[PDB]
Amino acid sequence: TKVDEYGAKDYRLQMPLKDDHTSRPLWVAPDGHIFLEAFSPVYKYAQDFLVAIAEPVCRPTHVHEYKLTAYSLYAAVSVGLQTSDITEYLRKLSKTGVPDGIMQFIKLCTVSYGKVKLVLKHNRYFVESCHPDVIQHLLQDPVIRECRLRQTVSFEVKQEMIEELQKRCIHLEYPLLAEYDFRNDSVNPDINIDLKPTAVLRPYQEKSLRKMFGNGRARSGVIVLPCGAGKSLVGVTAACTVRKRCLVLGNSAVSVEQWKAQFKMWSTIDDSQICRFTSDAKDKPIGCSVAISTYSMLGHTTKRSWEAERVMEWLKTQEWGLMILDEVHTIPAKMFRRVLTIVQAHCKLGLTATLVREDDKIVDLNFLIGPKLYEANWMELQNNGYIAKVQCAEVWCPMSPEFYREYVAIKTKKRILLYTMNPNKFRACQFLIKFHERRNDKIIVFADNVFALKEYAIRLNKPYIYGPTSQGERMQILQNFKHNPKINTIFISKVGDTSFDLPEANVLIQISSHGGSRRQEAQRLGRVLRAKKGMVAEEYNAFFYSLVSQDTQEMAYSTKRQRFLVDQGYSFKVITKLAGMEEEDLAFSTKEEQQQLLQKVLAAT
Amino acid sequence: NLQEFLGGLSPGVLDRLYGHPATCLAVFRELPSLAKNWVMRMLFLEQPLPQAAVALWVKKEFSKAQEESTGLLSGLRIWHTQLLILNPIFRQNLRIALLGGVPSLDKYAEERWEVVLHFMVGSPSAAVSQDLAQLLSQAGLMKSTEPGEPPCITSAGFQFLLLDTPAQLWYFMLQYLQTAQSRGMDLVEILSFLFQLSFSDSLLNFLQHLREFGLVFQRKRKSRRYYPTRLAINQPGFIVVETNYRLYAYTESELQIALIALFSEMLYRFPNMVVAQVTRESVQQAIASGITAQQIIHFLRTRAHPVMLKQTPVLPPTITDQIRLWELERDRLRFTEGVLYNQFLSQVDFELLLAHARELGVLVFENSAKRLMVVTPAGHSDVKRFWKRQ
Amino acid sequence: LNLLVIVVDANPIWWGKQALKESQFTLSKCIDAVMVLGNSHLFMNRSNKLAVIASHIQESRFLYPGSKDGKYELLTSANEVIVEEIKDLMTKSDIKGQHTETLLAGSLAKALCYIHRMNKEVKDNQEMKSRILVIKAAEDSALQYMNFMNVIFAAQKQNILIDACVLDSDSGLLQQACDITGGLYLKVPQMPSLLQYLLWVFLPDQDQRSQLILPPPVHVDYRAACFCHRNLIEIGYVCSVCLSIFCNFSPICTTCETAFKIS
Amino acid sequence: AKERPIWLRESTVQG
DNA sequence: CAGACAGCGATGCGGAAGAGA
DNA sequence: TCTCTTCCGCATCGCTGTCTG
Ligand SMILES: [Zn+2]
Ligand SMILES: [Zn+2]
Repeated sequence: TKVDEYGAKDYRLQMPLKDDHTSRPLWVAPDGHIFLEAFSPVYKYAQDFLVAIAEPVCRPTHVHEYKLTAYSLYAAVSVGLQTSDITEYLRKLSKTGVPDGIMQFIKLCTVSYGKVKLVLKHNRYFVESCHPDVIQHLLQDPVIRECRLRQTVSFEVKQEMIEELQKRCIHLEYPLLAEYDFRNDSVNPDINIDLKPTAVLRPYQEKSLRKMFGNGRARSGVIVLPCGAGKSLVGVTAACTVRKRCLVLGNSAVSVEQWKAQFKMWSTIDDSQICRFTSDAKDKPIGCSVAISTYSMLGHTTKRSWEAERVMEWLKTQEWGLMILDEVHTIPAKMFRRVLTIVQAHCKLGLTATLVREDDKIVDLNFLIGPKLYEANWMELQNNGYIAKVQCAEVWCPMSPEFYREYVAIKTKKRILLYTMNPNKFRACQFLIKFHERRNDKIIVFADNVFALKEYAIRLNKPYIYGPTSQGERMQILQNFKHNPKINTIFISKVGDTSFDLPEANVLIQISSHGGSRRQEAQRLGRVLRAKKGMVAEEYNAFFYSLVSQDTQEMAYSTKRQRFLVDQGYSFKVITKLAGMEEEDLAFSTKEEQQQLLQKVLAAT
Repeated sequence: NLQEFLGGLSPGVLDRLYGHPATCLAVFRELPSLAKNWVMRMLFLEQPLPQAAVALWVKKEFSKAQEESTGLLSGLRIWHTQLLILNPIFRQNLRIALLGGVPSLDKYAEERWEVVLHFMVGSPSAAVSQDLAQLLSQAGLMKSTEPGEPPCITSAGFQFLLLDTPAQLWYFMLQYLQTAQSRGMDLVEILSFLFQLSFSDSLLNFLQHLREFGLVFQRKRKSRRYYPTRLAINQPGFIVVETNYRLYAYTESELQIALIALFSEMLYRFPNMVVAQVTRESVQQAIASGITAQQIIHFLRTRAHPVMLKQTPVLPPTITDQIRLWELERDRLRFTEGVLYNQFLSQVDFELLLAHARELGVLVFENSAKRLMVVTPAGHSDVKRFWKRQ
Repeated sequence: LNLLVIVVDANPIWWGKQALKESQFTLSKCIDAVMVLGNSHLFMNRSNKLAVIASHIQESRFLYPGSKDGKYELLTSANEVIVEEIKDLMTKSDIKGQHTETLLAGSLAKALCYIHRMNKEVKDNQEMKSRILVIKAAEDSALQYMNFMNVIFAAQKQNILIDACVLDSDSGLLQQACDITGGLYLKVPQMPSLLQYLLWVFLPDQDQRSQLILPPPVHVDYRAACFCHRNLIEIGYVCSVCLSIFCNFSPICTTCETAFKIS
Repeated sequence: AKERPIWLRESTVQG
């Protein structure tokens, strides 16, 4: 609240300093931001404690950055951490005390939890609460009565209005409890699903699962994990532990296919007990319990097919023990978020790898599903070898003179097709691919602009893939890339970042970018994170290039596009010039060649 | 360096400067490797010796060390060819110099210097001294232009600010000596005192200024005896740098925070720590004032917390690379005053003028293909005079 | 830095003979020359430090662990401490006719450990290149060969240069000592002009000794002799126990008493 | 073998 | 600035035409 | 004759862009 002569807020008169400050490696700002030391001998103990109560926002190598909020604190109580259980240790760990504002905030957040509990039974949602006083003063707003369908006091609530009420209670200072007591539940018989000994659970995976299962009752929340970290395995394990009906929801045809393979590979459950509620193909969804479906079909808004209609009615009627939603970052979408209310589930676990977006709808994920249970440390995984180390880089490609003139001259937005297609980046990518091609490194180019992607591919006569590409040709190209030594590069369009199972690649060039989308960058980055059989963290075998054009709008997006990655700890190095580019022969080595491309670019319209 | 200072002096002042007590000794330590040895050898000799002997007294290998040493001392004029006997005054004085004839202080020096820097920056609370302010103003690192308003800080002031204390102080005293002559203070008398430290009206005023900079402290109500501080004769780092342009400095002295704020945005200030971010806005702001990326990297490097000393390089490459790039963008458009030519009837005259400009150095850039060149306004008169002369 | 140690051989039997002879050179001047060399040495750099050791038939005592004339304070302490200490040692001394040869091996022995003591305390940041400027002034003793050889080897392993400066006599042992450790060996024949030598030959340190012209080393006669006679012998018959050079084949070497088996 | 490229090993910025 | 509509590039779904037993 | 497989036609989302207030 107090501002120094500079921008920083003043806290000299706010909180004191512990005499043994050096022993205590923890800081506590009044705003809730916390700065831990990654060099302290007791760093690990602090890391576990802070992660339990706070959600990371920046975890560079030396000094991590944690901020706590109401959602973060509620999760701590769910795992059994009381206000004194956390504040006492926080004061002990704090090297500068705890400001009263945080103290009262912690007290208010912890006490305002568990008073209101939401339980669904017999397809009816009852807002149970041991304390009756909470309900008495909770019915002041008229929305509650109209929302409601027309000790331990409970009342049934309308199915459709659950989401509206859930967000209302969050700002009402009375969060709802979504814990599932699968251990004590006889209404829905347990499913015959078991985890085979073959599956191996990594220490972070166990910790993420442990945080989800704070007590005998499973907690509904979001577990963010890298795609190469094996987030699919964790989802399977959670379903196996619940031992009740689970409805995994994908986002595309590829997503549903992989999940079924993951279930069979890691779960002993029989093949016949798994169904694919997919329009393209089905396996008698009503017949068995464990099902894999997609947001589009379940949330499909237009006319429903007769066969789908029966399945949809069957899904609505039944009650699901678990509702795994992979790629939760798309949930707050209008159609996608409707699926939450359409189906009934006790705890709706959420998995993903890039929990970031521009529109401030990510915060809704806290109430749409639950608090962010776990968010693995990408840097720590790199040290442990679970994830391939990446030498993130940003190759600056100076714009050719003529190209800039039209780019600056025109105030229209043809520039997206212009600065994405310039000779220097073309030579840069052409040179960059050539260097990696002779190094036996697998390349995965990317480009939002299909027009640029096709032009780059034909000139480099490489197997470019994109949306309307035939499925058969899509598989044929991938198989050659994985197997054929003669080919070690595939030019994938945006479809690559959506969902796929691609072979591990040593490098990932990105000539163009869709825009300032932290999702796409992290989505595309996860492709090379696939750990190799016998690599090492320090070898930096995996690389990532995000080619950009200097003095162009592309730079603004690139800096705005790397915010999420740097927060994890990745350092994006800049490369003004590439050694050996001049000696190596490359296309567009003469003014005429650039002129024809510019004319074609201008003729694009 | 001190060698540069003594090098630019006349023979007349040099021997006078070679006072008996110390100067013959202080200038001796300066002698890097070999001149020391040669000085002692010809210290008891009253007979000059031929120049050939000195040349052949160093083996063929490392012969360069001989030439640089002889050239260095010839400027110092310790000997004369006399045809290489040493100066009798220096010989006598040196022979007289060779068998012939605390914890609180450093804190005071640390504190006194710190307050001076506080005044140097726009610190509302600082020590007031009219003599000190004007001295810095005429030192070339400050300009007021308005006695009523406190003086501001020039471009050179910021560069001086980010320098390390030894280089910062040494340069500061260097200007004092140059300005001492301008104000009329004898250079020799004041200079000799500095050497005597490492072992009149002007002296009292000179000592008063030294006492003001924190180098000395009488401690006895300005008595004749003085106890020089450590800085008179001539530490762990604290800043922690992340990979996301975030600085965590364990600074309690407001000076360090003020220095960091010059090229970064401050976010939080804890009792024993402060959080700052190195964003484009701050760095270019510092570059605009006059700083260059080298000082910031050096300043961050020198004040490097021990935690990041283990990693090599100490400063992460991205932070260093980003800082260098930000300054480069500022000077993408290099402005240089000049005068253009047009309508060259013949290239021979243009070539002849080009040769004339090259000889005089007036030319700044030339274009043979377009038959044109650019000349600075200073050389514009010279070429214009040449054109008139035909 | 460099830690110089000057081992002055002040033998009253020999030096006093000069006083009786009333020669131009005297011990007082010798001390002054060494005093100057020490002062000049420390003159070279602040980090440089020195010491001094005196030799007597009985023992060796260290001569070294304001500006009244306008002098440098530190060197003034050196001037006073040595002058006071040297006179005390010379003025007070017992008489023992049996033992009159100058003692040098023990004098060096104190130095070698002294450098080691300094070498331990000094900060590891700065490297110390020690040296010993032995200044002999009298003939050596035969009985001291064994002890003197050991200290010389100790210097070699410990990397200390023994810069001998014998005068008025060429002690074959000392010149043998300096050669092992690579120290220079200068035999000044003009005692009055001794000091000009030190500031030119000895004073320059090992760092600059190589890149400098100095008098060539003297040939060393690594003679060997049987214990029968002490005469030069080119073929020696040593045993596996005594390791003693002997004259001719014998049934059993006396110093061994071993049961040698013929063959 | 399998050594990192020059433009990644060291800064390519002209400084 | 700001709210509504729309473009380019991706996805899903549901209604109608070729080989093959 | 089914049957599968495959191909148009709707609808949706990410992110940005345009347009008049
Ligand atoms: Zn014999
Ligand atoms: Zn024997």
